[PDB]
Amino acid sequence: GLPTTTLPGSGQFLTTDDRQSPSALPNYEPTPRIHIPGKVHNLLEIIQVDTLIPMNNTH
Amino acid sequence: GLPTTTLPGSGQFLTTDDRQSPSALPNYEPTPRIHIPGKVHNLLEIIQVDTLIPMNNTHTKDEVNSYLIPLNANRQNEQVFGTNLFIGDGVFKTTLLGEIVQYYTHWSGSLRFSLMYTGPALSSAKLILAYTPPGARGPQDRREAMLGTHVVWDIGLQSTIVMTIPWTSGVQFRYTDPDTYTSAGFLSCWYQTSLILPPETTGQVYLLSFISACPDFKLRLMKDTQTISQTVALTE
Amino acid sequence: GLPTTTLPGSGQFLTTDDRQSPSALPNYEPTPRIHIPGKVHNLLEIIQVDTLIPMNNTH
Amino acid sequence: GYSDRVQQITLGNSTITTQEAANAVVCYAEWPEYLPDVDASDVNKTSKPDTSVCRFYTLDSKTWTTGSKGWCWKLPDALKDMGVFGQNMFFHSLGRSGYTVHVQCNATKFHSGCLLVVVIPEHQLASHEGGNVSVKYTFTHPGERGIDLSSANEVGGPVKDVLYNMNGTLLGNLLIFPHQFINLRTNNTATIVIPYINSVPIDSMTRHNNVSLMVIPIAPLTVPTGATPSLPITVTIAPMCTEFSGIRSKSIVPQ
Amino acid sequence: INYYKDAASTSSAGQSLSMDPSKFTEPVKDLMLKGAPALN
Amino acid sequence: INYYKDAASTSSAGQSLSMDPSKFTEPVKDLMLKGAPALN
Amino acid sequence: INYYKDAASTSSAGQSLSMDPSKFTEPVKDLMLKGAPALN
Amino acid sequence: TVASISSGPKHTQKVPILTANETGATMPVLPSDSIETRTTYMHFNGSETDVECFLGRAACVHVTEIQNKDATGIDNHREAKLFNDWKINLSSLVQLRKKLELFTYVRFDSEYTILATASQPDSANYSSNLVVQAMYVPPGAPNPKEWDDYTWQSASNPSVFFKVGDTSRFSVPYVGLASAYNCFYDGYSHDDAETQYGITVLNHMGSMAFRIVNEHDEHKTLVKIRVYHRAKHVEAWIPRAPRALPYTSIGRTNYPKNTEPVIKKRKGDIKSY
Amino acid sequence: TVASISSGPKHTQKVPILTANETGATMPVLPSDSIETRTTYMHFNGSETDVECFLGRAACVHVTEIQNKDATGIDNHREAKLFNDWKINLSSLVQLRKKLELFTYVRFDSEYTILATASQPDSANYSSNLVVQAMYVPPGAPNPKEWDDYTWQSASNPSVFFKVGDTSRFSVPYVGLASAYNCFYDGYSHDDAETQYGITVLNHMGSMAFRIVNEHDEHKTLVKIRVYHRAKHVEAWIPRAPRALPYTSIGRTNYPKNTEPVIKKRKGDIKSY
Amino acid sequence: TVASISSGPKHTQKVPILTANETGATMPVLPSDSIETRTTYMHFNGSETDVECFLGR
Ligand SMILES: Cc1cc(CCCCCOc2ccc(C3=NCCO3)cc2)on1
Ligand SMILES: Cc1cc(CCCCCOc2ccc(C3=NCCO3)cc2)on1
Repeated sequence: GLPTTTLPGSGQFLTTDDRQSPSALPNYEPTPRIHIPGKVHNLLEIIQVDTLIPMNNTH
Repeated sequence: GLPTTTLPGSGQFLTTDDRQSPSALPNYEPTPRIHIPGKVHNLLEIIQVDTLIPMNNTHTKDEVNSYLIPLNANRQNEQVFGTNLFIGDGVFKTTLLGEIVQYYTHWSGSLRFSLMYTGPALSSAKLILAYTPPGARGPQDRREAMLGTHVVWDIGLQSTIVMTIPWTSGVQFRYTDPDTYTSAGFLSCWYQTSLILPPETTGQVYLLSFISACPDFKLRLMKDTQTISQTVALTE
Repeated sequence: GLPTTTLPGSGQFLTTDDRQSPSALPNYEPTPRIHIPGKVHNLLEIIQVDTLIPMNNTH
Repeated sequence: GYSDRVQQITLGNSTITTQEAANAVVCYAEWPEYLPDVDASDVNKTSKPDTSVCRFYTLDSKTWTTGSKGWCWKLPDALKDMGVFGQNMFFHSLGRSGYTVHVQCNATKFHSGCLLVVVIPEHQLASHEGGNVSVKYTFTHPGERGIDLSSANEVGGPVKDVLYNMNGTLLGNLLIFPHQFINLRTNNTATIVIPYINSVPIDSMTRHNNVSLMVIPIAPLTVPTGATPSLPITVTIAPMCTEFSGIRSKSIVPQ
Repeated sequence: INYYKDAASTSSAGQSLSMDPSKFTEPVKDLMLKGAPALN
Repeated sequence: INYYKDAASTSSAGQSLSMDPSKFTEPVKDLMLKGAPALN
Repeated sequence: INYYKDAASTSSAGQSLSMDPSKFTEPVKDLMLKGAPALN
Repeated sequence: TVASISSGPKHTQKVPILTANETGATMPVLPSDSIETRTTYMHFNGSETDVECFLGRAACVHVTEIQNKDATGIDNHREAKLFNDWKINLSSLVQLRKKLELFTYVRFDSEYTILATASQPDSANYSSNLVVQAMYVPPGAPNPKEWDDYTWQSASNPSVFFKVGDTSRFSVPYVGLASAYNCFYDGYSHDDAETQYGITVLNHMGSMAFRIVNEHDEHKTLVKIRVYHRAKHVEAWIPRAPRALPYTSIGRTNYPKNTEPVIKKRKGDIKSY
Repeated sequence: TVASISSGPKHTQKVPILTANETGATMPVLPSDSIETRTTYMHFNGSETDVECFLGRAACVHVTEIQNKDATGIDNHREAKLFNDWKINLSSLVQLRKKLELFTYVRFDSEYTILATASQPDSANYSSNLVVQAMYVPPGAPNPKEWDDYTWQSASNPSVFFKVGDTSRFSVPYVGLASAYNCFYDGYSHDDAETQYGITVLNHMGSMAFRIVNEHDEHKTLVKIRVYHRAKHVEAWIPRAPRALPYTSIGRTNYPKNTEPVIKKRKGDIKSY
Repeated sequence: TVASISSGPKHTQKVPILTANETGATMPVLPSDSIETRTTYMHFNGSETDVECFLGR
């Protein structure tokens, strides 16, 4: 038995933390990926495509 | 004392997790293993053995007779049997294949459907078996049936014919519990010419039919079977 | 602070488990061992010595 | 000119010839062999009567008729009275054996009918009473007579319902067990070689049967017109690699 | 890392990755080749 | 250190650091050079 | 790994794997050979 | 990395700012093509706009509720919330939904966190300590009928037991049947004349079922379950226009009638600032 | 790995699709023996169908119950559920049972999880905190008679103490007397004319006994014990036909009389789709 | 480790089964001194009978 101390924050759930978890479906094999045109990696990729501005807002 | 933090999920019991535990019987020595023929390693090993399909489901109480598909002498053009291919339900459901498929949520792969003929040796017959891939209705006459996957079977010395339902699918997995989007087709069988009995012989002859999975087959995402339930715990 | 998760069984006391514990008497020095004839290591050593059977149980 | 079709099995002082076989099955792809030391527990040297016990015993014949439901024999029970095999059986504390089973049924090219011949390791039967009624000893030790699945329920006996294999499983799935069909149109015999299958290296031959052989008509017998409506079925079985151990006084068993 | 001394206390075993259906699908004494006649 | 056997159980992935807007911003068949006339 | 300083605090000991019944089963002064007569 | 290079006066025949938008391209014009700039560096990587980051935080996807009470004489446990279920889906709560539907196909593993808290709205001597048993019931599995059916044995179906007030957490691999989940599907399950249209046909992933393991105490206890979902290992294809109108249904694109103008009207002219 | 190879038209004397099923073999026929195929790969290993995986998740194997109450004047603790036991066995609850009986002999280590929750069905000021002490009582050990006997000293018998609401977990090596556990046994314990038939004779593994360590408070507290069992290090021999009819007893194969047809009757002809 | 060695018929002047218990010894006689045995291995170490194990729970 190794001695430990727990710190403030133990047991909290922070929606933004990133840790490991047990898989509920041990050993399951996902469907293979096939190729699909159009993959997005960054939202910065798409905000460089121009779109129309409803400038004439007066309606 | 090393500082720690516990995460969400601490103390939970997940029936599917796999960790170490203390042994209650420290130092105990199990009985030696001896050799026993028959070891199974994968359920995929056993679903390749074929078993009989109660195709003739039309009875009213379970009987040996629902395994027998009858054949009539001298009929021409007509249809011997029909079934959809929901392997998790209907005729398939009690077969070993059907029975295992039901422990999993998704299946993919080819099926092997064979028919063994049992009529007198001096008789003869030519049958057509047809697989209709998803998208069309169960065929209504041989003309319709013969335009899809089919095998003309010539009854001979070689007693069985093995038809394969090759995996025809957009989506790479189907549901074992019957689902539309995911549906697999129909299987029908018709006289190609007709059964002919020798003299001094009479009546119906029967075909036995089996189902097993090709080596192609995949099953995934285990779950509980609708095939067994209970209302109170059993006792001795 | 290192992230941990506790499993089912935490806090249980199993009379058969074998782990480390803090010594209540830090630094104490036990009496030296001297030699004593007769040490037993296995119960298998002693069940090979024969003893009498009350076979005539009829009293 | 060898065919899968003709075969000869010579075992001891007895030989079988079939001119219309359909290959032969060897359970789980293993052939009977003696008990290796590495697997041994009892310290006794065993007795291997060899050719006096490893020969072919032909049990009494059955009659397949249009109403037959199927028959069931248990091993080593069925042989409990055959020659020196049987004596050895009652006289040693433990014994072990594999078998060659040869089921015979010939007809003509006008008959139809198809039997399933299957070997089930550890076939624990069910009581027809339900609940937790047991199946008495005598009932599961029919001897050479075997059990006739078309006989009536008896008290303390097993259930004899064929669509359920005498245990709550469906006839259709018996095909997962080593088996072979006899289809009058193809076949006239079935042969299965059974290796010794148990969770212990050697066991008692009287309190535990380790396989049931089952012959079940599946496509009903259909004879040519004005033929006699029945065929006999004969079962011949030969112990192979038999070993007996722990000799003594000679067991006395119920009934 | 096993934290415990006994083998029973270790986690689940790891995939056989054995797989050989022939003891169940082809227990015939004389070998059958696909394509050759079943009964000669 | 992964403590678990399955890949789904690992933490979040790490930045694509891929980034190539041209499939979205310039899907034209004949290449356009900035500075050269749009329509020739 | 011992986490503690004192020896008493370590876990159970490990199997003697010593085993010698002769101090108990054959404490005779003149050695007896099995097969030779007990009393000469 | 430079964010802007240094550039000076220009008097050319080479005009990068005149283009033809009819072509469908967005020409990569920069400040330095039309004013004189000075060098500046980016100092930034675009880390927090990665799709893994964008879809990778836990979002509340479902709130349900079950109660612990005497089931004696209840003819319909499901109906008494003696246990309840949830027809798994990720489109019911609409904050996370707008984020996912920025893409057409999406592929990811899920990490679920389940928080359970108890309420005792009417007179109790105390707060009891209940254990919840949420279990996954996939399509074609014996749906449970009472709060203590054989179903709950869950011998082949993953189930987690945790305490009310605590949280349970586990992660499920990408269970889609295809290569990606369809965020949209302009199809049917077959060519019938009246079959539903959308994804609901596609994305039918079975349901999740919760219950309290405890028998009943003298008072009644309300337990409210909140399921959170975090995408990990994200892959997204084909960006689409963001959702403008409100949502009405799980799985259809339908918007409400007599909705309100979504573009803010100017208070003034086109010319107004 | 290829799932299908490419294969084209055939006009041969070599027919792989004609066989003789009477032989007992299932000939390994493939799609490419009878249609023209294209290459495709498996992309799959068959991981989740390994028997270790199939039998390796926890299943509920037993639910019992004990209560904490004043034993004053109780003539039969066992009978008041002052403590209770369990005649260990794995065949009492039938979800896990059908799974195991797909095999004839099975060998594995067991991992037990025991969840205990408390109920206070009638008026209590509070919820007390009870410690359970489940202890293993093997065959030929002083069975306990009162809830506080010398037996509970358990000086040589493994016992675990945990709190109600919590879970206890430990793992026991394969304790079978033979090389495997018999899932079936067509024998008797000896050749008597009336001795029981089955496995119950074979699989008699002694019982497990639970009690609360706490003395009594003023109210009564019901504690319900659920035992979960997970097989680890699995080895299975000789596959058998799956169970079709319902079960009636621990350890016998017996099915109920006037049971219902287990094969679904067609709504239509043999010819129906 | 062998639990029993193989041993066959004996007709000797060397009798390991006759002893004098008055001496206080327990002579180490085995099955193979008086019946015909076959080889078998122990498959066991005597781990759980160690005194550390016996007094260690
Ligand atoms: C699009 C889209 C994506 C998703 C999410 C799919 C998640 C797969 C199935 O989800 C679960 C949920 C819960 C459990 C569970 N097992 C034990 C307890 O909860 C398992 C899988 O839903 N729609
Ligand atoms: C077939 C078959 C297989 C099994 C399971 C056998 C398990 C061995 C004995 O089980 C236990 C159970 C509990 C404990 C225990 N020790 C301290 C607390 O619980 C020890 C062994 O039962 N039938």
